[PDB]
Amino acid sequence: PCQAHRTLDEYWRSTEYGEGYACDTDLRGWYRFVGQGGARMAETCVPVLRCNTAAPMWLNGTHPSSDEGIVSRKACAHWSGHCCLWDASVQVKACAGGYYVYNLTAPPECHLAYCTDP
Amino acid sequence: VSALNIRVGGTGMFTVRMALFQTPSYTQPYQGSSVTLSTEAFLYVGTMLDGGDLSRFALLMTNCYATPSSNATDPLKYFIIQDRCPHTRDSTIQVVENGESSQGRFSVQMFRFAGNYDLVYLHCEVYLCDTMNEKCKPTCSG
Amino acid sequence: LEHRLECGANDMKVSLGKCQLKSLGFDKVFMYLSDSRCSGFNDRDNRDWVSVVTPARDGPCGTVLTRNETHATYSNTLYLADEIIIRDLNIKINFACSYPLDMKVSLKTALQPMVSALNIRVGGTGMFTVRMALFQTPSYTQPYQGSSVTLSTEAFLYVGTMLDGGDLSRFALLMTNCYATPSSNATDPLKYFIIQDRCPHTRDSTIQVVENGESSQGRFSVQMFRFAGNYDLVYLHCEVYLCDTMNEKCKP
Amino acid sequence: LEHRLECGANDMKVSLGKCQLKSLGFDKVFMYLSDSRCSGFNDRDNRDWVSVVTPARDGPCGTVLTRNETHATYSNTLYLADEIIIRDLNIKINFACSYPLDMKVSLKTALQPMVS
Ligand SMILES: *[C@@H]1O[C@H](CO)[C@@H](O[C@@H]2O[C@H](CO)[C@@H](O[C@@H]3O[C@H](CO)[C@@H](O)[C@H](O[C@H]4O[C@H](CO)[C@@H](O)[C@H](O)[C@@H]4O)[C@@H]3O)[C@H](O)[C@H]2NC(C)=O)[C@H](O)[C@H]1NC(C)=O
Ligand SMILES: *[C@@H]1O[C@H](CO)[C@@H](O[C@@H]2O[C@H](CO)[C@@H](O[C@@H]3O[C@H](CO)[C@@H](O)[C@H](O[C@H]4O[C@H](CO)[C@@H](O)[C@H](O)[C@@H]4O)[C@@H]3O)[C@H](O)[C@H]2NC(C)=O)[C@H](O)[C@H]1NC(C)=O
Ligand SMILES: *[C@@H]1O[C@H](CO)[C@@H](O[C@@H]2O[C@H](CO)[C@@H](O)[C@H](O)[C@H]2NC(C)=O)[C@H](O)[C@H]1NC(C)=O
Ligand SMILES: *[C@@H]1O[C@H](CO)[C@@H](O[C@@H]2O[C@H](CO)[C@@H](O)[C@H](O)[C@H]2NC(C)=O)[C@H](O)[C@H]1NC(C)=O
Ligand SMILES: *[C@@H]1O[C@H](CO)[C@@H](O[C@@H]2O[C@H](CO)[C@@H](O)[C@H](O)[C@H]2NC(C)=O)[C@H](O)[C@H]1NC(C)=O
Ligand SMILES: *[C@@H]1O[C@H](CO)[C@@H](O)[C@H](O)[C@H]1NC(C)=O
Repeated sequence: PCQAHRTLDEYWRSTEYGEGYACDTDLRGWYRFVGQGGARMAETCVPVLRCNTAAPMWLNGTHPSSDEGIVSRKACAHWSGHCCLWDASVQVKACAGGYYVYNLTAPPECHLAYCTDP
Repeated sequence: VSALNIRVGGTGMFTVRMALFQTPSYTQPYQGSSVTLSTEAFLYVGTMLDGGDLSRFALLMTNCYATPSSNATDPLKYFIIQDRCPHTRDSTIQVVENGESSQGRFSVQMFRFAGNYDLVYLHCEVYLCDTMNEKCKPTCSG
Repeated sequence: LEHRLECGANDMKVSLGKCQLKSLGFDKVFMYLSDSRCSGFNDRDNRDWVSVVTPARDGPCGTVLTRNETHATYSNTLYLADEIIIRDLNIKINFACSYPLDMKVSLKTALQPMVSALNIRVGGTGMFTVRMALFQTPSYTQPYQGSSVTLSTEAFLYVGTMLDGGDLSRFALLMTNCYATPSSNATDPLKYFIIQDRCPHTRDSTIQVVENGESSQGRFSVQMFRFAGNYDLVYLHCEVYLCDTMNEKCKP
Repeated sequence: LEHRLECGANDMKVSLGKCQLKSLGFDKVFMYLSDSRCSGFNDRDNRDWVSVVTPARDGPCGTVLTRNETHATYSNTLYLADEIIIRDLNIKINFACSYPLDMKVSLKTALQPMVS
């Protein structure tokens, strides 16, 4: 968990990036978002065509604070005008310190990717 | 001592590839067959060289273009890279390394051909150069 | 003797079949390249074969690079011997194969853009040109230019209609019904129909029709007549219809 | 904008004022039919007009034909661009004019018989 994870230093994942086509089907494991992109995922459904993707996704609900353990959340995906139209399963865990980890699964259909709010 | 000389010959093709990169800074390749973009999106493509003798040979793009079909000799061409230099009349065109090393990359804002065309293909033509025999860096100005 | 050289991307392989080298007199094959350490080995692709492998570089095993404007040639020399020391006759296979320096590469993925579009719709209408003509000679081969034509009742009367408009291949000029009226206007009450309801009015035997509704032009022949009363003017008219030559037929 | 379309007896043409499109922002225009070989050209009758000419038939330059029981229509799409590549504001002028199937004809010559 907090010690066994792969970092992602990507500055194009922020909710400010123009538009891309990247889709994350090879994302496997627990990740620690690091860099100018941000440390935590999106908390509200970000508008369409952002995060270097056509249909970005977001973590629905609120992040768990310190000392919460393993939590189950369902990362919704905004597309076509109906926020959270496809669903993916994520497992967030807080960490000792100012950072998080996520169980990043593959979205059901490609041209979906996660964001990080700066 | 007398010698007998048998002379034989042959021909071979180096291997040069093209790939579409899913991210800026050209990090991961694309494993799809058709990609749907918006015209406001940038395009991040590049060429590799797997043939061999990368020490003496530097990959370099003499000319690259786009055609609305798979056919590469199509009369309709938009020269993305014209005569070893990136297009200057289009501001959204930039190259990173052309002839510097064994891999060349460039980026172009996506377009769509005017008329009854709904697809855009890409084709370059590569000219390998010797790193030490001659000077390969293309530096052009208006 | 058979030679097979595969000048691959980075491997230059020279091979000689041992099944023939045995019969050639070499009971044990020594396969030295220009560098004595690039000794040959055994492989089996189509049969038991001996071969050497030299990387396609500048001097990994003695290869020498010769550069031309359009090609790069990699030169080397083989060496054969039935033992370590030769006295009878040296054997050298001066093998070399060149690569090109001008290639073409194509992106293998179709790339489809999307963009917002606006569609302004503009309409209109035109008219197919159909002109009616008078023939004063048989076989329908000579038109009449004058405005006024005076001809006896007994003599026949030949009238032709021809479609001048485009798309002649797709459209055949049908002739719904013709009539003759003693006035320029087509609204006149008393009329003399020549062809009634797509087929000729046959109550008068002096009427005959040729090539009606089959080509771009139709025609008919009808005897001259005098309207009852003090009507010395006969202005005949007709209206035509167009058929789709494949969906239906215009033969009545 | 302005689009004058005259549906002639044999062929149809769509014309656009050069001054109007120059003011609209197109220095040089590319008029493309359903097939790009019907590129627009220049012709002047009362002002500068850039125009396209298409035969009024089924297929000579992509003109679709769909005839119903009473009229027959010849529909072709038009494309306009200030360059070879469109990058924003793709423009399509969907033009079509229909011809009637029922027409009236009459001789222009006065006839005069006589009976003894
Ligand atoms: C720079 O160097 C390149 C690489 O060598 C060179 O290309 C060579 O051109 C020569 C001249 O034509 C070719 O020489 C061969 O010589 C004999 C006849 O003299 C034949 O073996 C060849 O003809 C055959 O060519 C084909 C076989 O590959 C077949 O069509 C057929 O069998 C012909 O008979 C040929 O003439 C030599 O083969 C090529 N090298 C290749 C093709 O790899 C180039 O010309 C040089 N440029 C200069 C000097 O400006
Ligand atoms: C067979 O197909 C033909 C050709 O498509 C069709 O004739 C069309 O009829 C419709 C319905 O009347 C017309 O549609 C137009 O639609 C809008 C309004 O909805 C207007 O542009 C038109 O009204 C105009 O009418 C006059 C035209 O100048 C003017 O008074 C004025 O501009 C009005 O706005 C019109 O309603 C269409 O234009 C015609 N096509 C013509 C006239 O060429 C026909 O009805 C079909 N027959 C069938 C289905 O049985
Ligand atoms: C995130 O957490 C889950 C739950 O611990 C990990 O394992 C999955 O557990 C469910 C429930 O039994 C299984 O159905 C899944 O098959 C498990 N996943 C795999 C890949 O086997 C899950 O792996 C974690 N995800 C990441 C991306 O690390
Ligand atoms: C690629 O495009 C050309 C042009 O459309 C195709 O047709 C050839 O056109 C050239 C002139 O451009 C003629 O000289 C040739 O005779 C045409 N035929 C051939 C077979 O070359 C050409 O066929 C297309 N190639 C492929 C592989 O589809
Ligand atoms: C052509 O002339 C006639 C005769 O003056 C005009 O009026 C028609 O007259 C006939 C015979 O009485 C009637 O059957 C028609 O109904 C009349 N048509 C009308 C009133 O519209 C006729 O209008 C003239 N036609 C034209 C096109 O001018
Ligand atoms: C995810 O959380 C959002 C934000 O409160 C909520 O609207 C949505 O219903 C949640 N998703 C599901 C599947 O309940």
